[PDB]
Amino acid sequence: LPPGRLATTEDYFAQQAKQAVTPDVMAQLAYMNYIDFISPFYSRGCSFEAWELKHTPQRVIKYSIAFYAYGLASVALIDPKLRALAGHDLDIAVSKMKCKRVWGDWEEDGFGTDPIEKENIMYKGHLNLMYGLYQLVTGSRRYEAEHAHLTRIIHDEIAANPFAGIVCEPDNYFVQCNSVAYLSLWVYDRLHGTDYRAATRAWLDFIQKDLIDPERGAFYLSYHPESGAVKPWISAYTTAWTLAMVHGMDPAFSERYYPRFKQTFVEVYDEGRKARVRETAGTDDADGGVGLASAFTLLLAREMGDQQLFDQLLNHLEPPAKPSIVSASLRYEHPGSLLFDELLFLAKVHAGFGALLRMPPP
Amino acid sequence: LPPGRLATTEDYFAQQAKQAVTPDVMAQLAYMNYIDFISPFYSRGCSFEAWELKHTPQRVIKYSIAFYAYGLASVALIDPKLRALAGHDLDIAVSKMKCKRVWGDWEEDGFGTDPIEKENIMYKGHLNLMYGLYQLVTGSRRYEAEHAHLTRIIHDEIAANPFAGIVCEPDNYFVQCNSVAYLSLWVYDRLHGTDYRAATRAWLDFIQKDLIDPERGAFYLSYHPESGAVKPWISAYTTAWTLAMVHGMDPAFSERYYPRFKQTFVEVYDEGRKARVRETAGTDDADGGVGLASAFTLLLAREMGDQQLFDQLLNHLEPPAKPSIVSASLRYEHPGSLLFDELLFLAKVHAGFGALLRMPPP
Amino acid sequence: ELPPGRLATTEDYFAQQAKQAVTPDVMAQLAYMNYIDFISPFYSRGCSFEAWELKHTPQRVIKYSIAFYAYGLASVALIDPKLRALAGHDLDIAVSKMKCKRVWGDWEEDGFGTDPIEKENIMYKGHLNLMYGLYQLVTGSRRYEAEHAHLTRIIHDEIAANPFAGIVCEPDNYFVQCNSVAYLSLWVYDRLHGTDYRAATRAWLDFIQKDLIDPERGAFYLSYHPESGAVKPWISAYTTAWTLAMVHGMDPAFSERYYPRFKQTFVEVYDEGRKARVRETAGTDDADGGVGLASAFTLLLAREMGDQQLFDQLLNHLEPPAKPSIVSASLRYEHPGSLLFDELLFLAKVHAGFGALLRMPPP
Amino acid sequence: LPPGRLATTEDYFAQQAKQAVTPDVMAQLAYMNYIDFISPFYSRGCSFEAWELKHTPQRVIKYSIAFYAYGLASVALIDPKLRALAGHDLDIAVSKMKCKRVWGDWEEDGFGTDPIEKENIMYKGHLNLMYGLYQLVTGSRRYEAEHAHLTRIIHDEIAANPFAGIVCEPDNYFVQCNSVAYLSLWVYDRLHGTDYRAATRAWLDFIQKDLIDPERGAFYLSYHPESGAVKPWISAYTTAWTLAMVHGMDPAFSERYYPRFKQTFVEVYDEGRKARVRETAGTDDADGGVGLASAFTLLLAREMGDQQLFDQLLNHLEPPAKPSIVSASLRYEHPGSLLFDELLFLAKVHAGFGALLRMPPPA
Amino acid sequence: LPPGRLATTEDYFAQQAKQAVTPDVMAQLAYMNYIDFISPFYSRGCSFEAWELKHTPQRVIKYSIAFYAYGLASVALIDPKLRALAGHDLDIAVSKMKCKRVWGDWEEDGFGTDPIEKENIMYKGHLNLMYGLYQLVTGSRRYEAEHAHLTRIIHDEIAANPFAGIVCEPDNYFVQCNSVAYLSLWVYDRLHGTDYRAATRAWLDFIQKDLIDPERGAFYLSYHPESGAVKPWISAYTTAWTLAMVHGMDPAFSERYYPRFKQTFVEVYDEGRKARVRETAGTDDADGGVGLASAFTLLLAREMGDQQLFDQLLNHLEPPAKPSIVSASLRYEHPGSLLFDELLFLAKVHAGFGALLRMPPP
Ligand SMILES: [Cl-]
Ligand SMILES: [Cl-]
Ligand SMILES: [Cl-]
Ligand SMILES: [Cl-]
Ligand SMILES: [Cl-]
Ligand SMILES: [Cl-]
Ligand SMILES: [K+]
Ligand SMILES: [K+]
Ligand SMILES: [K+]
Ligand SMILES: [K+]
Repeated sequence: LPPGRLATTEDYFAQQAKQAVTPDVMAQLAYMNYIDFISPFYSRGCSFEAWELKHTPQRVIKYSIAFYAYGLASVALIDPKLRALAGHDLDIAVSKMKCKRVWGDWEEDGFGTDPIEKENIMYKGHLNLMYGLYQLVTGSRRYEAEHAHLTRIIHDEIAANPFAGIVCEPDNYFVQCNSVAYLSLWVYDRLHGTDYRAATRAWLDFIQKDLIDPERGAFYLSYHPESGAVKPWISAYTTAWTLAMVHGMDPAFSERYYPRFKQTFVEVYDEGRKARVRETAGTDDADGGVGLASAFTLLLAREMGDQQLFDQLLNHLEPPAKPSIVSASLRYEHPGSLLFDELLFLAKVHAGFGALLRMPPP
Repeated sequence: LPPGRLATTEDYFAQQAKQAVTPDVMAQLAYMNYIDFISPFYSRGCSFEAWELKHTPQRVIKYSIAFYAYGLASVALIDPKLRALAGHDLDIAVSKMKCKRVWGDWEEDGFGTDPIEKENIMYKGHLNLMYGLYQLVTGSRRYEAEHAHLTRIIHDEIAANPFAGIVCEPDNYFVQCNSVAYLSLWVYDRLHGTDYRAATRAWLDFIQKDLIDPERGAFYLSYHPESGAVKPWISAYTTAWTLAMVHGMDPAFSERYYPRFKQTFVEVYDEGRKARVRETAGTDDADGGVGLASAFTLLLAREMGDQQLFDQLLNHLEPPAKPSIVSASLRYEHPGSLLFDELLFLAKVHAGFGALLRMPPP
Repeated sequence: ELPPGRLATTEDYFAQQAKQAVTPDVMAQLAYMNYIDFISPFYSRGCSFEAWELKHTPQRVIKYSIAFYAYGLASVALIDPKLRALAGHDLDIAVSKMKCKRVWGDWEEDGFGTDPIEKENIMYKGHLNLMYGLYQLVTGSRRYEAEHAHLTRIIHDEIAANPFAGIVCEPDNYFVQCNSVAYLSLWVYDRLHGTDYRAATRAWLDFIQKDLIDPERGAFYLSYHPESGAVKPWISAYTTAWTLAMVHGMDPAFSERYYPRFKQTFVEVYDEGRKARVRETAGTDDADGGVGLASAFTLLLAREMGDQQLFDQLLNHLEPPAKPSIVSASLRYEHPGSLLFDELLFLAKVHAGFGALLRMPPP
Repeated sequence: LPPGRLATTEDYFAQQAKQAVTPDVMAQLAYMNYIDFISPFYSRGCSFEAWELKHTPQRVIKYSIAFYAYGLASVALIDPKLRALAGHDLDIAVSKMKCKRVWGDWEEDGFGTDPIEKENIMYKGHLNLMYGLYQLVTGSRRYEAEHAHLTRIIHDEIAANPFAGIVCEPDNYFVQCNSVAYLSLWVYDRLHGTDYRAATRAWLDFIQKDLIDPERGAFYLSYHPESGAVKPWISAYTTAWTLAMVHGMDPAFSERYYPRFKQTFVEVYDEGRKARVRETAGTDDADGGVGLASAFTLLLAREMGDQQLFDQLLNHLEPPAKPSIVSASLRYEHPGSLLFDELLFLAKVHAGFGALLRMPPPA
Repeated sequence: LPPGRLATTEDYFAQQAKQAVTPDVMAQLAYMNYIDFISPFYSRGCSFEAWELKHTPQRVIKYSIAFYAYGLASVALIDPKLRALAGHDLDIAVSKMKCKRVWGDWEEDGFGTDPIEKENIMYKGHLNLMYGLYQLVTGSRRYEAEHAHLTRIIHDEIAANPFAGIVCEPDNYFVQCNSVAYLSLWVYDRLHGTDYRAATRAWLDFIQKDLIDPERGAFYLSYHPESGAVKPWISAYTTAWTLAMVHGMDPAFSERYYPRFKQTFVEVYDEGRKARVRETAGTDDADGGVGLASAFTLLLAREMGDQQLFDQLLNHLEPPAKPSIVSASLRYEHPGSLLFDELLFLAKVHAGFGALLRMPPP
């Protein structure tokens, strides 16, 4: 047990086998659920005090809710005794996800008054996946009508575009946001025996043709269909996220690029005990850009079963954040980045997006 | 004596026998009533400067008023010469309780424009108990029509639910919020010879199934009837509050669990002189969560006639709060928690909820 | 002899009316009130309150601040005939500002209604009514005559229709000091018009001497609450000082009776007789608790009762720590000790007695 | 050349004879005109960044613009090569003067939504005078209709009032504000051959009646028609401003009171090297009240051709304000008062209000 | 390589031959493009977080956007592999340029609700050049309709005025703002084969006879048609900007005045290694007024092929601003003026306004 760590990497990877979350993961669930009014998963309502206290920028809240929801789905898998709870939290996640505080930047930016009609795939992709994960966990048909509507919007929009996928802001295409949307199609198919996921092959072909540097195993920052532009910089956090979720749809894809990605962005240090991730090429700096390179790589390492890298990244990320457990509840005194406890939570419990996809009934 | 205590425990428990409140209680009543414009009970108006000066969060104001009200009800029982004053203050309590500042979080959260028509038992439970306590204290029929209306709302909603009781926010069930509502049914019955309280039996049975840990004498945090989830943490403040209220309706219920509760949560320290209460299991930390576990156990100790625990808790709670009496009015320089002077006032004077329920007329 | 931080002697203040001249520091207070464009409190009839913002007056207190200036001004007019025109001008501005929504708006914000004079709210409309009258008394102007008569009718009818003697402030809140202002306003109206609205005063003085006063301690209780019959069980010095002072203008024997009991209950002489402090309530040693105005209003009461020794003692307590200075012939205080500080010190230095204001010569 | 001074007094008084402004006056025109967006005369639009930067209070902006305008009118008279610039700036001045940022205090105070209809001579007096000076300087008829409209309003209001002149705020009469309005009438007559200025004799008679203290040669602060009150304090800045403008209409008037004014208010110090001005009587403090006594006396000294007092006042005002010229543009590090660079500019170029009236016609 | 410099002047002037931008220019494009939400060219929405982080005053945003855009047009000409990206960024520039946050000052100042209808050539001149440069780079007709509408407005307004050109604020005439407008006509003619540029000769004759001091090679500050007033100060930033753009339309004109301009305003110092520019005559102070003399003279030196002055100016401007490259992205610790990174960016890549006019079709 490394100094400033709460549990061993072995303990995290063993949770499914044990059918029990680690104590610190339980304490994170306590943070998420325990205290009236200010815990993030206290209420269905449009109250965002937990995110206010964390100083989460408005635009980041949707992702915060999304990654919490994904971690919750894995908890449901790990411990049957917490599955009812995880499902309750997922219900709340979907409710909050639909509040105007969360999706409102779309309207404020001038893009329209409806966040799902088109193009907000950074938002509606996550929402569609959450609809799905909720139903897999709980078997409830509470959101089935909305799930169907949103899934058709997504499929149709994919089908109509000359490129494979959907944009975020108009004329902005992000490979990582698309992989949420496609993953959500796989989940809808599992629930209903449909074949929306058929679109995935063209998408995987497309992103491999111009959006990736195959040699370095890294995706370019973004693509912009009307100009044809592919932004010249490769992005680690973008690649880590995308490979993690693609791994749940096409494992050979991610297994192909994963060791090249590591070669390109990952800096092991401190005699092998720790690792840092560079955000782009031509630099020595770790976690530039949005600062999420190391955290998303922590999730990718978990998805790929790479326990050594996971242990290395966590040894870098968690200790300076200064974790403590007070009254059986987890706090970080110095969160190192945006989405910090969210991504650390997700990575600690992540069962694989492939496993989430094929979740047992009840 | 101890140091920073204002009166002995024997003195607080003797108030009803002596038909006189202690001087620190009178000094608390002065804080509540004395200074123009800024004392809590200055006018029926929708002005909350007293609460602004205390930095009371908006969501907590409804509870502050309610617990002031319950304490004033006992004051009425203790000293006949103060019963008119207590009744006046209860009249102001009810009026302020109905101000949008107090219940407006229900509408801001997106739950509805009307705070009593469905759910929201956290608010309308207290309001209905207050309607009844005002009438018991004063004999006045000023709110009788509103009282009948809300009592029937609560009665109908109980009858209509598959689970025993009523939710607060949609799909959030709390045992302590329900105990207020049921107790309000008993008060209505006492005033009108009705039998709304018959529903209590089913409620007491229900909360003793999945909502309690019978051996530890501790309730779980909450229940969520849509998903069936019971949140896996036991909660001291929740249990102390619930047992205190239930003791006025089914004393054997509370008498049965009270010693186990103490075993579970209460830490005696300083060679028997003091006591502090853990909020949940699996920690050594006292007063986590909302931080009210000791303050509510103080009220419970009073309700159960446990003078030893009362004394121990007050020695923990009151001295670090640095009480002073300036111009015959009580102030605490460092309130240790939310609802601090409200809960200490209430505990000091509390005659027992059964006694309040059987209050003789004016 | 002039105490160490004082601006003028007590003898000088009590002599002003005799010499027909305000003291220099009273004149400098009037400069503060009138001199500097835009920010002086009596600069214009407009609904600007920058003077009060610069003083950090809380909103609910502005009406009282305006009212107590007005009462001081009425005495300046009685003291110095050359300043009577000025005094009347400031009273004109006081009435105008009194009617601005910034001043009475708390009534609507507390949910009590959109019209501040229609019913109740005697804490506001009592003062307004007295000010209407003092204005016409001082100036002879009939500018506010129509609304003066209208409000006097409101107050008269409200008193007639209430089971208890008087009128509430907030609904179900009855305050003896606020009522004293309203009744006095009826005396002023009668002085102006020869009428007999003041006839209700007898029943009121009988009422408040029942459950509202502790006759032995010469002190009023905090408040009365008619729907429950409650009388708050604390006696209040500022309440009593203010009430006795204004009642002395209508029934001087009432205040003669309770004044020495009041002093025994509340007043603490200290510093070898040189100073005095006023305790706000019973059962405490602490001075000026509660609203913090006990000493300030007793200062007014001492003036009204001609008690120069007590006046001198309180002013020695109140004025020096506040550090008065005169800059460019205008008075400032560096550390005002309480709300309404320069208002009440001004009023007490010029106060001619409410009875004498009633007998003010015509023009 | 004293330290902290930019040019000699001789240099300022010689500008007109030499047909050129001094270099510091040019540097001041640069501050006024040079920098995109933030210079005060950059744009005709309703932008007030320059005044925000100087922390000009909203109520004072109208006087700032106006005093700039009066100085620009003298620049036109001093230097024919700057007359086009001067006129362009005066165009902008009139245009900004009409923005709601500038006159809106009239509506906020609750005095009405139209700032020229009645009263408010503090605002529309300067506006009318500016309309006039703009047209004297440029010959442009851009504002003729508005100018004629306002001039009739002002004329009809004077004709209708019992007192000679027009109030500012309701029931507030100020002589200095009236002096601008009357001067604006002289300018209108000079442009149009009319005789609106005929009302000046009645006005000069009236202000000499109860508004002035003959011995001290000083006006009282203000007059209030309703109560008849005349505020009992004399004001230096009020007198300086008024005597300067009246000197343009009736020089014997200002000549009669000027030496009296100086004995009352002006303190020469530093062995005759400096002077400063007291704001009211019975104080030794200089520049109390609004703090403009010295700055306006500087203008008065110029108007009266009193080079010695001008030099003394400027030695008092300019050095501690730390003038520097950076990139050919004037800045003061520590302006000692409101309207500081406006009033120093105006005093440094002022050709006399009488000379402004007799301006040679436009091409 | 001088101390504090990122690249040699040789390197900047060689970019077009190498068909590659220097690494620091690429790091500037990263600042403009890389980080989600906060980079200035992230999306075409009406969000200006980038400029809020820079504390760009509102009135200055439009020139920021315009000078970025001109910079991007030269990137497109320099590096074919970056032309698609340059096109995408220009699309975003035009989009944000039309946002009310950018032109709104026109309405707030009381000048009207329509920012292009009449006057305001300071805004719509830049907009019109940007329309054309966008279409030159991309070939897209996305804005062609509004380009034609605005070009006609400018054309009709020039034809209707007694003086040659168009005012900014009513009655305010600026030679630099007019120069942008005339250049925009040349760009429109290149795209459509029209002859709008014919009005240029009358403009050049007029500004040369009336608004320039031929001896000093310097334009006066501004002209005011109604009063006939010409502000009596000459302005370096005004002149540097105007000669730079005129050089794209009439190279002989600017060549005539350029050596005189430098004589008047440019101070060489530090043994010929640095230079700084006085904003006006009769002073020794450099960069007074708007503080842009040196930065615009840097652009002008680039336009005129003057590598010596370019190097001297850049040695003055860049080192005290303390450039650094973090995570392959350029940041200045201490920008010495408004529009700082925009104008250094533009000067470093600027291929000449004449070269832009002759841009190959893609
Ligand atoms: Cl946390
Ligand atoms: Cl105690
Ligand atoms: Cl308290
Ligand atoms: Cl004061
Ligand atoms: Cl300045
Ligand atoms: Cl930068
Ligand atoms: K609760
Ligand atoms: K009161
Ligand atoms: K004035
Ligand atoms: K410009």
